[PDB]
Amino acid sequence: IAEPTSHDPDSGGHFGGPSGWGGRYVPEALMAVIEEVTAAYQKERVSQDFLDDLDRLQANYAGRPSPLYEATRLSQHAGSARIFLKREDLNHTGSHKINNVLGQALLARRMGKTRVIAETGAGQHGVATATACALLGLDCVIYMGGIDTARQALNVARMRLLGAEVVAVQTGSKTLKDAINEAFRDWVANADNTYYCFGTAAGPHPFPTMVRDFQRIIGMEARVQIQGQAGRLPDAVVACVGGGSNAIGIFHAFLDDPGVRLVGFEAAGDGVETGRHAATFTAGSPGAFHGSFSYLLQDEDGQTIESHSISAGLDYPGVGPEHAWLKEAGRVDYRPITDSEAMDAFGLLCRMEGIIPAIESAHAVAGALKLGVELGRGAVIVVNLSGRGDKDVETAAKWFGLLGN
Amino acid sequence: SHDPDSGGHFGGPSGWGGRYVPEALMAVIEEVTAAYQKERVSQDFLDDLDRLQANYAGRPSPLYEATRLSQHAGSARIFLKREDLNHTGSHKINNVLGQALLARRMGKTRVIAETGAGQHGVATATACALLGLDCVIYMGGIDTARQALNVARMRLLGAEVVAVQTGSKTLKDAINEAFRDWVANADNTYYCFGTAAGPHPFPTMVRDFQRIIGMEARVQIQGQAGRLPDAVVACVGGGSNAIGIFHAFLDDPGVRLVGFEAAGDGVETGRHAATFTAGSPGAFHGSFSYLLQDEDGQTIESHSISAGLDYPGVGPEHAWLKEAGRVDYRPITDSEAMDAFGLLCRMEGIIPAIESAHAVAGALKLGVELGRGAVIVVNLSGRGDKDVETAAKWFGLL
Amino acid sequence: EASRLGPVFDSCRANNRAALIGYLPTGYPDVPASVAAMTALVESGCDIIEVGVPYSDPGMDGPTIARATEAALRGGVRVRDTLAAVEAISIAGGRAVVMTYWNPVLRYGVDAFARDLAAAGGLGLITPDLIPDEAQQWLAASEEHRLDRIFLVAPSSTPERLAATVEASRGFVYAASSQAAPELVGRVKAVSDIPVGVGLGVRSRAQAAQIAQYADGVIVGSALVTALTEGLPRLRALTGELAAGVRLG
Amino acid sequence: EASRLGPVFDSCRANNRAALIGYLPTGYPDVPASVAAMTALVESGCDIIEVGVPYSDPGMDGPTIARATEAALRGGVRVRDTLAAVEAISIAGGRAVVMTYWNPVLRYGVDAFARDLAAAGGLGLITPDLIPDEAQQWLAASEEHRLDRIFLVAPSSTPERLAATVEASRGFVYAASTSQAAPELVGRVKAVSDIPVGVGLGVRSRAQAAQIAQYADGVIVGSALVTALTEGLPRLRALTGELAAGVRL
Ligand SMILES: N#C[C@@H]1N[C@@H](CO)[C@H]1c1ccc(-c2ccccc2F)cc1
Ligand SMILES: N#C[C@@H]1N[C@@H](CO)[C@H]1c1ccc(-c2ccccc2F)cc1
Repeated sequence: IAEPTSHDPDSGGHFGGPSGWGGRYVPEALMAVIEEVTAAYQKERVSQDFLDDLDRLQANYAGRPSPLYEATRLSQHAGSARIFLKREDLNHTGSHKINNVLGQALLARRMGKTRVIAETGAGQHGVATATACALLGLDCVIYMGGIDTARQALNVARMRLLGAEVVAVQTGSKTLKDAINEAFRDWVANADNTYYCFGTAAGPHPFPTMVRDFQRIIGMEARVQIQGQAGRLPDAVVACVGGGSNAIGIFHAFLDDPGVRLVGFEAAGDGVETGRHAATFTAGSPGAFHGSFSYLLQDEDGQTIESHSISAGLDYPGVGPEHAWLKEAGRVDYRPITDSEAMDAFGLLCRMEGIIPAIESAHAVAGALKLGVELGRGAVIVVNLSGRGDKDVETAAKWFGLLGN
Repeated sequence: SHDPDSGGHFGGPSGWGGRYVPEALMAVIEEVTAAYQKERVSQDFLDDLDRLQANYAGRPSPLYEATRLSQHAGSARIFLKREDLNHTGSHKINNVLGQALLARRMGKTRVIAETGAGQHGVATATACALLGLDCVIYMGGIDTARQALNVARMRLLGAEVVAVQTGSKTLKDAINEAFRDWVANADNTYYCFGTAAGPHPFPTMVRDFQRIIGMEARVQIQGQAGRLPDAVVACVGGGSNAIGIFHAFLDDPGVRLVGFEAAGDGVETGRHAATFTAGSPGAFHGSFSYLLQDEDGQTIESHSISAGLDYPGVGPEHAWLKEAGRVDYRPITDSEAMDAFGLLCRMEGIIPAIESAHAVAGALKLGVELGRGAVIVVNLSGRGDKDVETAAKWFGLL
Repeated sequence: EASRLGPVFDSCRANNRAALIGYLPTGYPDVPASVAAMTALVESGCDIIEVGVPYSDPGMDGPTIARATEAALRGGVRVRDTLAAVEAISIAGGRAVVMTYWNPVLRYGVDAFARDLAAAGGLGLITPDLIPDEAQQWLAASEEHRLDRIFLVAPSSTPERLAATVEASRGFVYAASSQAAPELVGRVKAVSDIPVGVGLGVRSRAQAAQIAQYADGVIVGSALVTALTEGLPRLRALTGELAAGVRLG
Repeated sequence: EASRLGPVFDSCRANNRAALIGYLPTGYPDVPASVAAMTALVESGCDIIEVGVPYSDPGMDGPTIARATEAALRGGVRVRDTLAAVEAISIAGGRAVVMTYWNPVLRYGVDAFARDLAAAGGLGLITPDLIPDEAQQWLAASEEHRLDRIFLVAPSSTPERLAATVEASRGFVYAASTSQAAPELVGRVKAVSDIPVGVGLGVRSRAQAAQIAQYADGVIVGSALVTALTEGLPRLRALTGELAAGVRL
């Protein structure tokens, strides 16, 4: 059943008032196709046949529900609090991103689109998108910077095995932005046949709401599971925060539970004081960026500052506008976690529970250990384990001296 | 009913299975057997295992109708039992959770295990980290030198890894060295063997820990299709994933069971791992079963593009099911396997393990044979993230 | 009340010509050189100058302008240098509007930027990533400080959104873009008498003359950046050719 | 009624000594060189010769014997070469048993191998990976062709399994143990049976052999004979001479 729209934005995509967070800060050139996707999503989100289609793929193809695992061997390192891991690491493709791409690729077929495009940094969203396109028989084009392309040979080859065309952009800085720039423009030129699959809970309206709606399932499952295992609602629910899809997806079901603390953990890199971080809420300020009014890392003139993190998925200078609203409203706290804190948590999770987390997810684990110390013995903390760490084994092995020279 | 006698023999006087081990190992083998007999009927143990299967490993795995493969399978209906979605990315997690719980119930503090390219080593190190057991993986020196990241996974999980430089420096020699360790260290050590072979109780015990694949699959297919399948198929190395999925269907007489094994460059070329198609009966690694061997009974080099199917032996329960006519075993080449790998990627967005692609290739041929509307369940034993580099080279994408 | 740029188009239309509208980004190849280039445009016959504020994440910039804005930012260019460039152009007898993405204006203060741009002699603002739907603060600032507001329309714009964008614009409306451009200009004429500027990767006298048949303004940017990169004489010669192109009789 | 090796252990105990039991693998460094070495053991004072059948996967062997057997297999050694070696030893007046893993015997045919071992003058089989539990066919063949059956016991052997392994053995029991573990294992055999017991304990010297002859009926030497033969045939002779004198102490 389509769920109530109490925490939704207005028809312009604004959270907290007619000129609040979110909106559409995009060129008039993109508006036709944005209005087309918005109408298509309005129709389909209340369609029982669309939700049946998505649920059938969620169940048989993607492996939902993911389990909730009490990591009893982490307890000692979290002040004897009880850490429950929501296991999105077990999803097909190894993260929560599959939930988003399945929804949007279904939507593309509903709209009559034959062709999907997307962009990617390290490659996770590119693989997820290419996976969904292969399944639904859509032509896929992934935009990736030449600097990312040549240093991610295996993810490029994954995408090509999946039938997608990977386009290495060899102009300008040859990184994530030149790829985006070319995708946006592909969309405009081929709008009658092409859908743009965006990878996080950000961008102009309808993307923050749509992406969050395709990730709500995490929190919905988790709310039921924790009451089953713990016997009550948790003291806290936490997650790592890039653009914010996995965090908002687990948070949403708990928004109206006033006893449940919600905590987002963001990448502090080498430290917030060093200027090599992605601590968007901790160090950033309000502004227009990548289609929305939200928080970003920006200088005195409003230019975007390069972010840095050991994790690729948290290495983003902005954050989704629903998170900005929830911060202003006092409902969710956002806290910094450094590279080191995250890597310690990565290693700890490997040794104690045998789970190799994504380094993104390790920021949430790291933060969950600190919150466990603060909240104390017997406290119940649900942690979104947004992905598995197979992609991160080489980075981690280097960190811990396991390769040598 | 399908269980062996007390000595571990299937099929009575054929004498498949048994215990072809030295007297030095028999104290600890009788100990493991007594422990297993005790814990298989203990409610606490089965509860512990079910709880781990559900909340930790992600069971049940789904059954998925791969409708975009149908046109490449004579319009048959291919259903994929998705063991590729399990924690660690394969069926091996089912086995190591069972054996590691047993290890701790026995009071053993140290677990050893063999591995080829790293899959069972990683799985074993995963279960030992979870349960607080000390873990030592034995891996052939040819494999450790070209699998550095899997060695690092194992180390990140808290396991030690030993490069085995004895014999031919590959899987069978890793098993031989783990065997020597267990002879010396049996007081405190449990050997977590990675397939449905070895001496009694290993073939029975590994199969029992894998039976859950077939029990779920039989329920799910009746649910989704409205009937038992026309065929259930699986790739066969040592035999754990196949026996796991086959077992619940054994007393359904209209269900064809087909094991697909690796033919490498072709059975006629001498570069294969087709144990049933080209091997012969013998005693190897503790069991009387089929084996790739020369005229004097010396083990010969196996060859496949798949590392998981590279094992020159096969489990004795499969040898018994072959003799009884219940299961058929058919060769699948590297080429056929890699064509199916690519096809599953392009059609369903699922990157299979190259082992599992042998099963998919076999299912495509069986589909053409059985015709439109036939229902074929395929065990998709693992995910193919580990095989992306091999597959990319095969297809010229690097 | 009439727009700030109304008298320029009146004067062009009376002489049977389109206004030549010339874009250069502040700080390319450095700040003083960009100011000298903008001055040279006024001297060589540009009717209106678009002063670009370089931005780290420009969506609507082609390769030529993107490389140039990247270079300007590498050389330390500031939003206040765009205000100084506006003063220099006003001092040289020119007429300047600023072309900018919205975050630098937000960071500055929307009312504060309108006031300081107005004080500097600036006549208006081109807002490539601000649509009417988010423009409430900007309309208030625009009315308060008597600045023109140039929104963009596109070939794909719906009838409803086109009419809303034309209704919200003052000065001119930027038709950014076969026959897609005259069709778009035609659709604006059907709902409004507002002057329409056309941008079309113009790089020659002949292209400027084609556009001057149907449009009130000819917008040129990439070709001016390409010419300046060669040098100041190339830019003078090209602007001279484009000024001849906009004149029909 | 009596075992085939019964008279040899009678002769030893009458002469106040243990039996020297020497192992070498067939085909190391090649087949003729290996037969010359086995004949030189008989000449140098070995009472019983264990002719090893090289096996591709010898789990119970250490790297000295394993590397030799690997070299023998690289040189193309065959199971039939082991039976030719058993014949050369018998004709030279020595007393030969075969040590082999069970698969080569299965591949030969159990009954066939026992028949052919007997016809070569071979007196028995040592079976490190065959336990009495799987020895149904072997017991029948052993009785049929009058060969001794030397099963192994270990320190870990349960009381029940040790008694059964001893009861199924004819000729001698091999107490494999590779300080006080070996003599305790020999004591546990003696408490249920008067069958002779051989002890392998990685013996490499005269003094080590003498220590074992004090409690065990047989001193088994393998690894050190292979190491000696690698140096040369005269080194093998000298080392065998030292061990033959050790067992008389
Ligand atoms: N001009 C302008 C804006 N500057 C660029 C980046 O800030 C450009 C832009 C382009 C596209 C998007 C977008 C993102 C997610 C979903 C859908 C979208 F259209 C956002 C911004
Ligand atoms: N001696 C003797 C045998 N020569 C070797 C080859 O077979 C050696 C052996 C090796 C491994 C095993 C084994 C395999 C799986 C589980 C438990 C086990 F013990 C048994 C015997």
